[PDB]
Amino acid sequence: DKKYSIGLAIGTNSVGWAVITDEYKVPSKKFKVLGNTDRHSIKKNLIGALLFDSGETAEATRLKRTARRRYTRRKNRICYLQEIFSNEMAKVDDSFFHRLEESFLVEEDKKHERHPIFGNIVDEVAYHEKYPTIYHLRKKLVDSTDKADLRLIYLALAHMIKFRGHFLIEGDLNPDNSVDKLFIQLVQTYNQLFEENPINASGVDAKAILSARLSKSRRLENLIAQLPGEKKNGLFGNLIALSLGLTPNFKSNFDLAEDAKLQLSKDTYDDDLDNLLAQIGDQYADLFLAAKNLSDAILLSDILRVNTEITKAPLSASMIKRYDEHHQDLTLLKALVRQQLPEKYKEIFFDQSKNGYAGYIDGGASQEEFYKFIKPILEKMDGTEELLVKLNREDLLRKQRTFDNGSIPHQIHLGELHAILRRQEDFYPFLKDNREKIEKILTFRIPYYVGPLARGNSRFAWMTRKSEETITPWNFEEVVDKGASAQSFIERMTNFDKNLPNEKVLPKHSLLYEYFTVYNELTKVKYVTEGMRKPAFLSGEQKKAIVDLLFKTNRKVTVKQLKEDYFKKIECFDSVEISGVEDRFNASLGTYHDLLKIIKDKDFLDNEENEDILEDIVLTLTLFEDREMIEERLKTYAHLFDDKVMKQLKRRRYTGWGRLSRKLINGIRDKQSGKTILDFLKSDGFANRNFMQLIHDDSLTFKEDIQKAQVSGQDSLHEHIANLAGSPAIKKGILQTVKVVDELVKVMGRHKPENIVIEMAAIVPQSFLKDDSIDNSDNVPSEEVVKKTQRKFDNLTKASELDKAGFIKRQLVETRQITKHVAQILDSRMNTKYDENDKLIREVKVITLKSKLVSDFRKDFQFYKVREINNYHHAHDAYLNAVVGTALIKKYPKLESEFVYGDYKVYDVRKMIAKSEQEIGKATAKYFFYSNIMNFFKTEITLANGEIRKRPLIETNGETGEIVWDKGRDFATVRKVLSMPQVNIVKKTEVQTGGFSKESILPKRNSDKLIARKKDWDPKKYGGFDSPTVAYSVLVVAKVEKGKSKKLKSVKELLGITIMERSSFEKNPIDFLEAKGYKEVKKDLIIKLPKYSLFELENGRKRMLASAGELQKGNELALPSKYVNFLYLASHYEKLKGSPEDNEQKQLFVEQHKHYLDEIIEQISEFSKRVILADANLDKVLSAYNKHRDKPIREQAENIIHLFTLTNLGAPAAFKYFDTTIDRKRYTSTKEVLDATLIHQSITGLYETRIDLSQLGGD
RNA sequence: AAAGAUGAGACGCGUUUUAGAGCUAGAAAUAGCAAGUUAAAAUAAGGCUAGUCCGUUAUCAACUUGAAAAAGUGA
DNA sequence: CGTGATTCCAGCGTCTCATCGTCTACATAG
DNA sequence: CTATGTATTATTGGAATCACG
Ligand SMILES: [K+]
Ligand SMILES: [K+]
Ligand SMILES: [K+]
Ligand SMILES: [K+]
Ligand SMILES: [K+]
Ligand SMILES: [K+]
Ligand SMILES: [K+]
Ligand SMILES: [K+]
Ligand SMILES: [K+]
Ligand SMILES: [K+]
Repeated sequence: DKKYSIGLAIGTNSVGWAVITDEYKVPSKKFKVLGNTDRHSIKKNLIGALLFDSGETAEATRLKRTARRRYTRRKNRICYLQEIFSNEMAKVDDSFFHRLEESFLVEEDKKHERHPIFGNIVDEVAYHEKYPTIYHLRKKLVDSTDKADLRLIYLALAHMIKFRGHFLIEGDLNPDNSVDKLFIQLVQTYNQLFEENPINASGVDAKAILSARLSKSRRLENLIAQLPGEKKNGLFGNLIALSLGLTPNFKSNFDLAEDAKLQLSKDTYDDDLDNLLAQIGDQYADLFLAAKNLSDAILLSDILRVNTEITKAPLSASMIKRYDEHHQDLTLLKALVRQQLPEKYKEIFFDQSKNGYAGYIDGGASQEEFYKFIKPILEKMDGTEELLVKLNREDLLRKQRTFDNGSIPHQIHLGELHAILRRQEDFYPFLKDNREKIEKILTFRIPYYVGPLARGNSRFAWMTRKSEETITPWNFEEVVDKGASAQSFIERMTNFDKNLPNEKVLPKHSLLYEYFTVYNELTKVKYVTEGMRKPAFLSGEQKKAIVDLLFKTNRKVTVKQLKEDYFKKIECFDSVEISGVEDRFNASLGTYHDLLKIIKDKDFLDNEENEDILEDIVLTLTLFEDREMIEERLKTYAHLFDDKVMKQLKRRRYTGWGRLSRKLINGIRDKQSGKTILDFLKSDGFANRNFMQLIHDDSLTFKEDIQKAQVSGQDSLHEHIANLAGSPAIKKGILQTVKVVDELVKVMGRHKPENIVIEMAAIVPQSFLKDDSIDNSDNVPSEEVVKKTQRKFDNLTKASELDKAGFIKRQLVETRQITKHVAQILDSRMNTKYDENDKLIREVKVITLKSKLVSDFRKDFQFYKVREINNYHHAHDAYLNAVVGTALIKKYPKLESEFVYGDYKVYDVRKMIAKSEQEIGKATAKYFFYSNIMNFFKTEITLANGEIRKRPLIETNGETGEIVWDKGRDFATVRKVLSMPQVNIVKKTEVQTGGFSKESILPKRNSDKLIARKKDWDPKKYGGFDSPTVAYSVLVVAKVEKGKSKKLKSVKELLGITIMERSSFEKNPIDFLEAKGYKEVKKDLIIKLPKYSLFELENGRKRMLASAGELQKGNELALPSKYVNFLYLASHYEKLKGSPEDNEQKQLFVEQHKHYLDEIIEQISEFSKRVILADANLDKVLSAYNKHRDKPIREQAENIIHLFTLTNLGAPAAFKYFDTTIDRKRYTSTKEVLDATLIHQSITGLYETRIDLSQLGGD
């Protein structure tokens, strides 16, 4: 337990781990076995792999949460409507709302009459005859002037309020702006603005061209083609694009330097148009407004298919048109089918199982499915021409409520609602008094920047209230503080400072932040003239003069300006040499110049007084995006500026946030000096310390205060991992990796390893770079051959040394940053002590390897992997990672800085790359000359052609002399390790969480498996759910009554506690089980069993718990290494990137060892007979193997790779041997595992607790 | 620039039970014909903290001391 | 009654907002 | 190493049914 290394392979569903020693060998130990078994210890190799289900994202959970909120709020608005109608409805029908609430119940459970609207059969039939759909009643109430029944009024208004349409269009809308007329007026406006360049709209059918249901760009192409001499990218073309909904840029048409993209749907369009008009002039506003009108026209013409002058209800009229055409076409279709195809009539109009009209109306068939089913039937008959035209138009036998009604904006429903209220407020005073209340109920939306209207019990809410009361759609503006809420909406998701976790970060365009950047860059600027002797820092006076004379007069400050406008003008230097800045100063004072342009008061900007004002203004311009809220917030400073300045300030807006808070820049001060960070940046004697120096100076209290303020935690590992940027699945993997490393360190007596290697899921000679991609005579094809992608062409025509070092690095370094974070976590956990110079003592080196390294190693030295055989390949990948990484760092220690985490010296490879010498390059201190850091592993290397260079058997480090790779002794070690059959494969047991059951609301069925959707909704009458998800099973040992005599009988069985049942069972298990039917339960014998709990039965047969009523295969099939390599080589039969002679040798090995095939089959059968127990499936598999014995070896090997599904760990799965389909043999009973041996495994599986369940019993 | 991650506000369907008096013929399970497009209510059971809030992400071998939280146990 | 074999099946589309980090290249520092 | 700046797709448990003992 002294000197060892750990190799790790982190994945989305698995973490492979391995422990290696000095000689790249995997140790083995005797681990104690706890429990009541006859085995008290077991032998374990220190190598394995942890398997686990994928980590899920929160997307589905959030979508269901928002759906819940939307259903709640829709119910609430309907309740508001009923509350408004309460008293007058009670005067009309005291039980109308009651019946509308008990509509779902059956008549047995109904407390009032079964007819909802009128409470008697005659009036109900009369209403359904007079108004066949709700839209007929909507149109009638819109158009008629007669007094109407208050109940029908409520029904129409409630249908509109319950389903109100989208809110994607801002402002009011009317069918007055419905395509030819608005196109004509747009053309008139364009020709008015552009007299000299008029456009001809004659013969250009705008309605048909712009309303053809096709893509937008295609409609634009069609319309532009109708205008000769005009282009899609022209001004009129851009207007047609803006009207169609595309995003055109008017930067080319009006000759601009900024890119002003305009889209009508975006919320910024109001401000975007004002921006463009500030660049082009207000005389074009009319034009863009006409364009918007045209867009409205297109949308409304696509939605409304009726004349908008005959009725004020165009949408209801279009729905009634749908209904009438449906009626007529169904009559015609029934007649035609009765006449021509009479045998299909029953199938079409009575078989809900078929996708005919019967399955289209009463079955689950969709409109698309019905069209696909009935198109050939229409084609076979006569008189179906118009029906087929309507079918190909997706307009045949349509329903009123369909998937595309998502186009309807809330303005249309609101117009119809307002029309009804206008018509009926003449007869009902309460309607006239509450008209705006009802319209507000329909229109009101909680702004996205407000969030949930909570009162201190929602972790999602940030809204703040002006008064603490109930919030209604009518008092929202008075109770909710929209300003503070939209401030929090942004500040919840803004980063805090890395040094101060309690202080919000500054805006990026903050004057304080820009001063910080400028001064931090300016302190480190040095200058030398011919007179002076040494580089000199800029004093505080010099920095102040440079800031006042250059940064406050220019937007960008160049080094030429620093030399001429200051060192020459002020210091009177004719020649100055400036370092610390190359061509120009990266930092600049942009917001300073912007505000100087806007307010035109330099003394206001330079007075360190108005700062807090200016800062706040910039904050207001960044924090908020709504113009009205920006105005409301800047109203406090209105008295400081002119109203013109106030408007120009409103129009200015910024985006972006910095990395440092206001406190660190200017808040905290050094104790003895009393100066902030910016004060030291303005003047720090002759040291001119910068941010990093200041916060990391032990002679200042900045460092100590930063360490104190780091009281956000004292922080949890789960929190550090959770806060990382990445997918939740890889984060689950990282947490499992850290826990595995902790357990492995504890296994070695808390001894820390030497290294930890982590890996996360020939034109140019292969001696230089093993690039086998699309992009890929000596180094390159010779010049004579050249005479006879861009990177590909450059490498081909390159006919190096620096590119060789670049290859060395590209073959080596891991650019992915999540791996850097994993390395930092492991390193900070391992290395915690500091030396005499207070620098970290890296006892453990954390190495990061690319998967390409171990992949190439496997392919070069024939340690092939076959992922379909078993799960060992993860552990093998971890072991190979350990081996390759440790050997690689021992061979070339100078490359530490490239792949080992930590601040180390970056001495590079240009020195290590030898000269053109090869024979002396291996003797000199230059590390090596050939450009593959993986060449020292081979005994011979081939720079293409036939010139084979040779390497020694033993490879060592040149300087230290430590042996790094004995080619005679280490490859055999790797082979023996990869051949070990005992590998610790542990499937992470997990309690099942999530949705209670299957979301499908099933019909009524006489089955106890049905789950009531409400307490009182007996599923035998109302249907319900089935298929619950078992959170975990429970081993119960108790007695149940039996027979009519209720005699107690001892039992031992598995009860599946569902996710819905979990909290009730955990609150009191005894009462839960007794309610389930068990009596006298041994509470101490209750065993909780999560999914994938492991049992061992007879002859080593293992099973994992899939649920309380199903099991999964629990054994691994350890196939010998020779069969694995044979399967790899035989299944490929493709060029293995190796020399054609090596390919021929591998093909000859494949053909010489064909008998292996049979042996593999045998190896499967012996396994299945022992463990799988799928007699019919195994017999079918054997017959299929004997059937295709004449097939080529490659295809037989591929289908054997397929065969391994029968023996894999986990859930059974169907597979195929050629064309033979083997269905899954499932273990539909968990009765056996009640008497087997339960195995509780630690995360590595090295620690076990075995419980003989046969001991448990009530006799 | 997009992806992804996270949060917020909305829209449209889907599904369930009920209401849409089916008629005629026979001793009759039933048969023939007619009809079908719409609505109401629910949309995780529910919780208390009673909000126009929350309820499907993350985390979880065994054992021991343990209000609980945390550690400790085994070549 | 039970066990094995064999089917069958599983809520999903659309839009509007916002923030974050990925990702290399220099330069200053720890 | 770190901090700051400029530059689109299957899977697998529940449920039922049917043969067969
Ligand atoms: K979520
Ligand atoms: K959804
Ligand atoms: K609810
Ligand atoms: K889980
Ligand atoms: K849990
Ligand atoms: K929509
Ligand atoms: K909805
Ligand atoms: K008859
Ligand atoms: K659901
Ligand atoms: K486990």
